[PDB]
Amino acid sequence: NLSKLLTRYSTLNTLIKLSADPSAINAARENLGASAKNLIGDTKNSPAYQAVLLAINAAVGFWNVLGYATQCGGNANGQESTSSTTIFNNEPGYRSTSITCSLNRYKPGYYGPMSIENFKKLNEAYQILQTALNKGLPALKENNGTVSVTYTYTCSGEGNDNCSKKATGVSDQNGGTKTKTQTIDGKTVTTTISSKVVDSQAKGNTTRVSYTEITNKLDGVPDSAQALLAQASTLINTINTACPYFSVTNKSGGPQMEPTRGKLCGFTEEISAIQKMITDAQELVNQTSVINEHEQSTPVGGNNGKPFNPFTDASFAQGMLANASAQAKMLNLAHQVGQTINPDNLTGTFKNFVTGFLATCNNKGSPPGTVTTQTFASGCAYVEQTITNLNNSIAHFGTQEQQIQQAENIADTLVNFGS
Amino acid sequence: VQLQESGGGLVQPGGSLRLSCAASGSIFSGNVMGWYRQAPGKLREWVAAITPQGVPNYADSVKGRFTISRDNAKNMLYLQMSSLKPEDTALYYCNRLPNYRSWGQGTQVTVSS
Ligand SMILES: CC(=O)N[C@H]1[C@H](O[C@H]2[C@@H](O)[C@@H](CO)O[C@@H](O[C@H]3[C@H](O)[C@@H](O)[C@H](O)O[C@@H]3CO)[C@@H]2O)O[C@H](CO)[C@@H](O[C@@H]2O[C@@H](C)[C@@H](O)[C@@H](O)[C@@H]2O)[C@@H]1O[C@@H]1O[C@H](CO)[C@H](O)[C@H](O[C@H]2O[C@H](CO)[C@H](O)[C@H](O)[C@H]2O)[C@H]1O[C@@H]1O[C@@H](C)[C@@H](O)[C@@H](O)[C@@H]1O
Repeated sequence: NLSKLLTRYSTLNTLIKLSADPSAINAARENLGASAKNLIGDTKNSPAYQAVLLAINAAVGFWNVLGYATQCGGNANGQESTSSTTIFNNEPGYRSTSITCSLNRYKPGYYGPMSIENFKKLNEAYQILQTALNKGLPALKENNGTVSVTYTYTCSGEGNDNCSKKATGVSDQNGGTKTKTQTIDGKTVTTTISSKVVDSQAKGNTTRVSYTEITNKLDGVPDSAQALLAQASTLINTINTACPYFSVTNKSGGPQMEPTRGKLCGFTEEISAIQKMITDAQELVNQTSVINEHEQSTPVGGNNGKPFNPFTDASFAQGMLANASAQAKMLNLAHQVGQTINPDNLTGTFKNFVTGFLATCNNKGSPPGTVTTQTFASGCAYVEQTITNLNNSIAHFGTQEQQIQQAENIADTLVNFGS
Repeated sequence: VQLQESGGGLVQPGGSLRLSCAASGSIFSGNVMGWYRQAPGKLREWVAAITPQGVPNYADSVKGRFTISRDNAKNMLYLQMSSLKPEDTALYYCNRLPNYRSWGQGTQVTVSS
């Protein structure tokens, strides 16, 4: 019997009274619209935005911590090389803004060097992420944003084929150029590749040897969240799949890395975590289309100016519910991203890694995405700050979270009544 | 997976009350925590929140009169209430933000002369 319910569960009687009242239902739908703007239209104040940013920053930070220590080398086919030096610029190397892949004779592979094929993949994703972070991520609702990205590497050494026609696509290795246009998203992305040779005795050449320099200029690269998360996923998965050898320089006094030698995928807890964050951020961003597809802006009420009937006049409810559920699901995944990496709940060597390296910068802060001779061995990706801002944004989403729950309960009541 | 509020009672307008909430570590550690209230005839409304780093924020209806605080050593959450009015009469609940989906029993506060 129902009177006997509405004693023991008083807030349910209130819920039913609201579910039969168009003005209360409309008030809930106006709240959904506003909380959706907070989630997908804002940046500083959006928990969703901060959780995306955090997931990206952790991937980038992971590499800033470990890239300098990671061996890479060999030739273009994944093959060993007898004497090849390949230097990638704007990367966090030891006491340098470049990383040098100069490990010969050893076969690239697991617990060996990272092939240059993989390093190219990793590097491209890294340059893109660092350029986007630097300009600032757009709000989640903005997808038609793009960014331009430029990056360079150099090949020296006898027999080094990492800058050749086959590796590059450029017919002429000296002064040549190639344009191609793959389409990431349903978006076109123009890539201009260009090559120049610099002889040993050419003027203004520090390195006493002669080299080829490849420049990549990518235009119209998607800077949306879905796009950038795919880049972070590529970065962390490339690392995890190549699983190259690394060894670190443990600085005097310092914070201390363990293990000192080993293989990059040996950081299982740290990589799992980052992969998890990216996965949860991707599911979170996917809720955006559910929210857009179910606008709550049209007022509801009876028809033929007769009283509202929650049993028949309520077909909007499925969509209201789907929307509210989406917003709620966003907020929970955002929280869950934060809890994956937040050191308050981490333990043992995964905690040392985050508190002593990942959530740390050694640059003299400098803006997001800048790479300096001191970047190595620290995250330099605003991780402590992003965690703090994610928490602040959630704390300031108190009201909206409750409004979403009420909207979901009104809708859910109406979906029930209609059957 | 446990939330226990206490400290509620019947007070006069102008009164003070300190509510307490004993949260488990799961819920409390590294999490934003907050207070809520559910008044006669209404659904549950958010009242205040506080980040792990101790930064507090408040609903307009209580700002300037209520203070929220947290003891990280003992997983405790506190709400100091001042200048109570009849309108503050309600069941008060703590939870984390976003909410763990089982609520404590809550603690009744009644402001009245
Ligand atoms: C190995 C190399 O770099 N050779 C290039 C040559 O460098 C020597 C000269 O500068 C020479 C001056 O007399 O000095 C030598 O270094 C000296 C110092 O100068 C000295 O002071 C110091 O103490 O001692 C060292 C070492 O003993 C330099 O090593 O310079 C040539 C002129 O710039 C250059 O040839 C030119 O550039 C190339 C790209 C091409 O356009 C030519 O037509 C052009 O003349 C030499 O570069 C190599 O040229 C050879 C000869 O044709 C090939 O083209 C080669 O590339 C192909 O073959 C290899 C296999 O061995 C790969 O399979 C690759 O895919 C093919 O494309 C090319 O080497 C490549 O390009 C150079 C610039 C560099 O990036 C290498 O890493 C590449 O392998």
